[PDB]
Amino acid sequence: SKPGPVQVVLVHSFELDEKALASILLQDHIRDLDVVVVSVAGAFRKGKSFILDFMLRYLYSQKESNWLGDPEEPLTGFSWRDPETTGIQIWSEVFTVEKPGGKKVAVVLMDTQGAKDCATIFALSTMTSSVQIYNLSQNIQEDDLQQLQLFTEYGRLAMDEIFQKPFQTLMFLVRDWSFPYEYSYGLQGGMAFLDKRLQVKEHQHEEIQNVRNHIHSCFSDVTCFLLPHPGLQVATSPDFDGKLKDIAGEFKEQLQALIPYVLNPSKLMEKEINGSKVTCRGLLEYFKAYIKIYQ
Amino acid sequence: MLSPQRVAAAASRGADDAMESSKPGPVQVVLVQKHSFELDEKALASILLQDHIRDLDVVVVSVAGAFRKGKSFILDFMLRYLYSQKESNWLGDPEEPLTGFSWRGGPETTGIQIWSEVFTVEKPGGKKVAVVLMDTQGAFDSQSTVKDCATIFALSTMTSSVQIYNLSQNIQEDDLQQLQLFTEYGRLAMDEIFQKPFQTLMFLVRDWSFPYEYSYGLQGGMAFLDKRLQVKEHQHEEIQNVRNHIHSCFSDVTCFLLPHPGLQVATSPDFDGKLKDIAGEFKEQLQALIPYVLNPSKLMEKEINGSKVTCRGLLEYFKAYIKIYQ
Ligand SMILES: Nc1nc2c(ncn2[C@@H]2O[C@H](COP(=O)(O)OP(=O)(O)O)[C@@H](O)[C@H]2O)c(=O)[nH]1
Ligand SMILES: Nc1nc2c(ncn2[C@@H]2O[C@H](COP(=O)(O)OP(=O)(O)O)[C@@H](O)[C@H]2O)c(=O)[nH]1
Ligand SMILES: [Mg+2]
Ligand SMILES: [Mg+2]
Repeated sequence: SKPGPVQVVLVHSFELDEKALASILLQDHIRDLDVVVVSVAGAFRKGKSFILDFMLRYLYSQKESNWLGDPEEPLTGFSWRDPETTGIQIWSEVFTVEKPGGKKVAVVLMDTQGAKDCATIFALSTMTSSVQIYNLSQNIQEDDLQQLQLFTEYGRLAMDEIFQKPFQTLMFLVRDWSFPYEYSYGLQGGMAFLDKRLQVKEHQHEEIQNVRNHIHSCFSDVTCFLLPHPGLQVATSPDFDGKLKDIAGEFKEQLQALIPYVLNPSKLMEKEINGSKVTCRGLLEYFKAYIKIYQ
Repeated sequence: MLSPQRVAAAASRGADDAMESSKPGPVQVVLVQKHSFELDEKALASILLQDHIRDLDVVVVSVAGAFRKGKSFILDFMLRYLYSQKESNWLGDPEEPLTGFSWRGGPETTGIQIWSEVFTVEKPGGKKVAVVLMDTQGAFDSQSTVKDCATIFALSTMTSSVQIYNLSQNIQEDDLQQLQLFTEYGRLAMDEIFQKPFQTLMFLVRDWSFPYEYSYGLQGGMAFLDKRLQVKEHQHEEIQNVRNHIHSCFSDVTCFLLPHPGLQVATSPDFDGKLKDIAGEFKEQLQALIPYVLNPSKLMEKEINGSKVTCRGLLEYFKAYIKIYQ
């Protein structure tokens, strides 16, 4: 029937729903296209599906030729959201997007959720993503970094040899950033904040004293975006169904920076593994091969 | 020789700057830096030994927690209530800036601050007591800056009628582990013969975002507290017995779930917008919270070793307790 999220890895053990994954990734019109994988990952109830909903609105507006909407319009769209399932979900619709110059690529949206058996699934989405958007609340804590270090090392260990770096882009997405008078919302404030915050954390906690070097050894690019609070109506509703105008002004403004920064055709980076670009079919094969290693 | 009238005038401007420079504000009474703990006895005695309050039994309301969690904001509303009670809607009028004596106007300092003005309130039945407001602040982020935050947190717990443990959004394992530590460090100095070491503990949870799970306020906080504790015990063995530990140190444990105050408060370093610019539900819940702590029938005299303590006795405990941690 309608598009929606598909449970592809489910969590004490884990399983790949290969038939569910393959029915998405093996469709005739995207099967041999190079795939761009955008992955949002983090703990339960941190607003991952809300941000994925705006990614979809951008993708569907681009597909159907202001993507955010009129203020008076309810958010009225296919939405990503017990939701307390540990595992990986992928959007059932793969988007075909033409890059400048004419190359058409497939765009997959991925959601990784968990609270450690979750090391496997965070590793898997890291290994299979063009951009891993690590979704944190308010600040970057020692435990956020300890976990990040663990699942990136765990993913790197399932990849036998690495002539380059194992992963591509890491983005720290900091939600409900409350100190724009110290670091401005968005990318440049986020960059200045990340490096200072990592330096402070490394010096406070010997368990992550090399996390900066480790992260940089793992990822070819590391960025950070400071996102404003979305307003009390979004924050206190189990399932926000209000209108665009009921979302805080600055959140919407920063959405207009963040979302195209990730999804504009000229920002889409094809997934690479072993120094070669990966098709949708190849993605399916890698999910199968990695799942086998972790089992 | 200056004129008589000019002499009294110059003395008059002298007493004008005297009152202005000593206007009611926060007083740093216990300070840390570098480690080691210093107690400004002269400053503390000037507060607690004022003639009219020296021998009254004392009610000590303490707000405690990590930096930048809105402790001084909540203290400012407590002051508004107490100044209202003193000589007279205590919250203010909607179109007016939040005005009054403020706390953050008078800091990354680790230690304890006490409001310089002691309030005398008449309880139901006519007993007048002294009310002291205390602000306790420090980081427990790292391995360093954790021994010293335990000490000052123990100190304000030992000396308070109610310890308002001010936490953001939820009760986390690290909040419970530090609580366990500083109530342990404070327990030792108590003799524990006639009474539990401490009186009331209140988990004040700020920016509660789940009223459809547990309602804002006291009844929601109590339904939330016990079930939250059982979870954290099961997950981190270091606090596996924290609920029994809490109930052995305190004679009362409560929890209050407080709304978010609005984006204007949240993103301004020192909010000076209008009362109307504070979230409506926040103000509603404040009208429950602040009287629940400060209404005359709720003021609990400080008790140590089975006996009610006076302001002057409170000074002597601070001087004695501080030497123990040395
Ligand atoms: N404070 C805050 N709440 C949000 C944000 N985004 C979504 N929410 C709310 O937080 C709750 C959890 O959101 P959800 O998207 O389901 O989180 P997920 O479990 O990570 O997918 C819902 O009530 C959302 O309305 C945000 O940026 N900040
Ligand atoms: N999100 C949120 N912010 C608050 C709250 N109360 C105060 N603030 C803001 O948080 C920041 C720190 O508040 P402050 O009272 O100085 O924190 P303190 O260091 O614990 O005294 C200020 O910008 C306040 O305006 C609250 O309940 N929730
Ligand atoms: Mg989700
Ligand atoms: Mg303070």
